Amino acid sequence: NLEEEVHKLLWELSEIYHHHDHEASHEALRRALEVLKQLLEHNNLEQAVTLVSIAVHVAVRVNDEHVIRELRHFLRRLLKQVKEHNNNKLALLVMSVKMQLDRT
Amino acid sequence: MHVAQPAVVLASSRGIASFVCEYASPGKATEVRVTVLRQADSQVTEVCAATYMMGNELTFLDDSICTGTSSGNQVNLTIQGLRAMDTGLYICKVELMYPPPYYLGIGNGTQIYVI
Repeated sequence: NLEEEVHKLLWELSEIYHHHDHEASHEALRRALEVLKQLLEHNNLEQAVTLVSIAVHVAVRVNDEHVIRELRHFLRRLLKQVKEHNNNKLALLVMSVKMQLDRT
Repeated sequence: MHVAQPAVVLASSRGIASFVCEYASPGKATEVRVTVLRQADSQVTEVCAATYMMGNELTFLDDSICTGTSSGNQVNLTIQGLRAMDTGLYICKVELMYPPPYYLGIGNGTQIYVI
């Protein structure tokens, strides 16, 4: 049940962020990528915007260039889909995540 | 998560705008990160960002342009040094970082007008 997978990751990534935890991040980030990947395919953007947001926070601090690069690509697809539904809030939401990700 | 802010705000004769941004904090959270984005016209920039503990003053990263105070589930942000060019929609993004889980909420934005 994807909806729960996000629910666990939003808990886990928050504990990782606060706990500055470098290698719990690695596997949690990899799970996040795929959960985010599944959320894109099924057009569930509100989970995708929340999940990617905190995931980017963990990615930058831990400095996983692989995850950052993968997140650079997902953020671009995510933005595109959001624009096509004309959801300005979600676009502002995605772009602010893009800004911190784009150059840190 | 719902975030509320005034529809329109006018900068004083000395471009200092003040507006309150209220977030429906699930119960009570500890680490809150507030980000102010400016949208004008289709251009999106990050005006300021601060991580603060729910009831304290706001420790800003830029430590410029923006000052803020927090009281419960709401924060009063004060932006200085505004010129007419800086007129635009100032939107509040609020994140609950700790304790888990993470939450995210965006307002619909405050139209600030500078003379």
